[PDB]
Amino acid sequence: EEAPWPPPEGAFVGFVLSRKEPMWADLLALAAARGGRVHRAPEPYKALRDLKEARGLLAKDLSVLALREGLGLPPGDDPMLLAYLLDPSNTTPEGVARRYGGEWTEEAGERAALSERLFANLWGRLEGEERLLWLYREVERPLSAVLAHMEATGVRLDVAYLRALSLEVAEEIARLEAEVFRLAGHPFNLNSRDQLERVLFDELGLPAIGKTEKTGKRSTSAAVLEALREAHPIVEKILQYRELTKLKSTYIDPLPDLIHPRTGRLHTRFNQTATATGRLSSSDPNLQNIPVRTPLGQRIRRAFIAEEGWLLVALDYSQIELRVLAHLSGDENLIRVFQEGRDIHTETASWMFGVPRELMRRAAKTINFGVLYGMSAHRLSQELAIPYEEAQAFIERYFQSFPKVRAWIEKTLEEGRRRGYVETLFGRRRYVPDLEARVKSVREAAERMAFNMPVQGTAADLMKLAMVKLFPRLEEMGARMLLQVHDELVLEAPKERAEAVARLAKEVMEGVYPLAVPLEVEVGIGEDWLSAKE
DNA sequence: GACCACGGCGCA
DNA sequence: ATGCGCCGTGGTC
Ligand SMILES: Nc1ncnc2c1ncn2[C@H]1CC[C@@H](COP(=O)(O)OP(=O)(O)OP(=O)(O)O)O1
Ligand SMILES: [Mg+2]
Ligand code: NA
Ligand code: NA
Ligand code: NA
Ligand code: NA
Repeated sequence: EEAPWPPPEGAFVGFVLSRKEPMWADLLALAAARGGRVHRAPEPYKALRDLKEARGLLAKDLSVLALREGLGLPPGDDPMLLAYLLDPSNTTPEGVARRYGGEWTEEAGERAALSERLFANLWGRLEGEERLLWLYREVERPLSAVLAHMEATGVRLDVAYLRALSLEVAEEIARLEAEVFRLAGHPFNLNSRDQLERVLFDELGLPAIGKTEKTGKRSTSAAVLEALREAHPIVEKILQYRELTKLKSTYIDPLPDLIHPRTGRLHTRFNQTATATGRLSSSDPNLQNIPVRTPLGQRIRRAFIAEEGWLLVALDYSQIELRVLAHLSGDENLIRVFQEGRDIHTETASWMFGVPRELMRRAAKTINFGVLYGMSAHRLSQELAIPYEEAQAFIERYFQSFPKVRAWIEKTLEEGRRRGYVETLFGRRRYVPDLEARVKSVREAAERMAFNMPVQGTAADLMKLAMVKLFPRLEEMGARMLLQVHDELVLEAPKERAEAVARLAKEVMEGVYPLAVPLEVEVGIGEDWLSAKE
């Protein structure tokens, strides 16, 4: 079925890259398949100009590359998106191909023919599934195009700043290390958890708290060291060393080396079919886990800056998962809190009775989260420095204040056992087979994954939809969408329009989809990521 | 050179 | 006793 290039319109494209990252890859081959007929392009780059849309497996990748080359080529249909909506465990072409009667190879033609077959088989599986079809048409397909532009745009990084920070951090690392060696009486590789384990529990007299999952080594995790804070002066220094070496090795050092030559900016990949809940993920580099919670983290956030003459706009959905929970469960007390414009964490702790709003909120905050994950009392203790007794109680009072949440959890599990899957507000599905496992530990783990999904997944849907609606508006205002961090959006705007952009973006996000409770958005504007988050 | 399992930890 | 992706160590091929 070999015909000369070019191919008819609407043909499924197949491409081969020298590496997985579209912004860094050489385009090795380009082929298209239509009516079982395969066309292979003599010169991939030149041939790119003939396409008016990228339709096929991993379409966003080819689109990102086209944008890199100055071509306005939009991603279209992608069988990966259909498969992922059918079952979120469909995360790769290799896995998908197998499951649905194909073979993911390394040739552009075969890949183009794989795309065709796969789209047929998957689309047919989606007839009658009108809610998934809605997700595909109204969210995932348009979203892929938005993500393609975010990836091609990238974000500006202050390299000189990071270079200087690295040298300072290094100095502090050496001092902590030297001190650790002093307390240990001898040098050793502090980055080796095995060597550290012997030092702490064999050479020093320190008690071993917990063991590691796979190999049963005496754990040296932060949880363990924290609980060992005042059993010996050395552990305190090890925690500081760990924080500093984590951020230096993971962010401070690698990021400056990843700046693209043409753009002078940092380009991440927004993976659209990689999670079980419907969230995006970010990789190569991951810009969804840039530090922020510690002073040194905040200093790292400062490295992310606006282009000169522009500003960063950062928008954050307040407590979106709790709000989704209020809607899903219908809990009146919970809904009331939000509709009255109250702050749940300050309200939730108010039910340490006798205080409308005086007491630490980070406890009520720790609790609310613990509810989302199925956290047990024993965990609240370590995560609150509170005796096991006062933890188990804190949890019971919660389900008294918010009864319908428990009812919703129970109902979600029961339905999940029935149908074999649970679903988001919009109908996104996750299959959770182990709900009927006969080992309690396995069964209950499955239950936590099961009831968390509708909460995490609805919040993901709301944000995705918000991005879809917001993107066209930004273009008209001459603004850029840069990053998404699950419940946050980071935009780039010309200094003069930043304020106007902030108003608009905020409103679009808050109105994305009216629920039983309002969606509130914190918005900030600044020269860098740190100052943009108020 | 590439890849692996593990423990560990950054963010939502 | 939620969801990700990346790091160094210790290791194979
Ligand atoms: N330590 C932690 N453990 C688990 N999940 C966490 C977490 N920190 C954040 N998350 C996830 C779970 C939900 C989300 C919470 O985001 P915020 O941290 O900003 O807390 P918010 O609800 O906004 O309270 P406010 O900011 O008003 O004090 O991030
Ligand atoms: Mg917040
Ligand atoms: Na499955
Ligand atoms: Na990509
Ligand atoms: Na997955
Ligand atoms: Na990688």
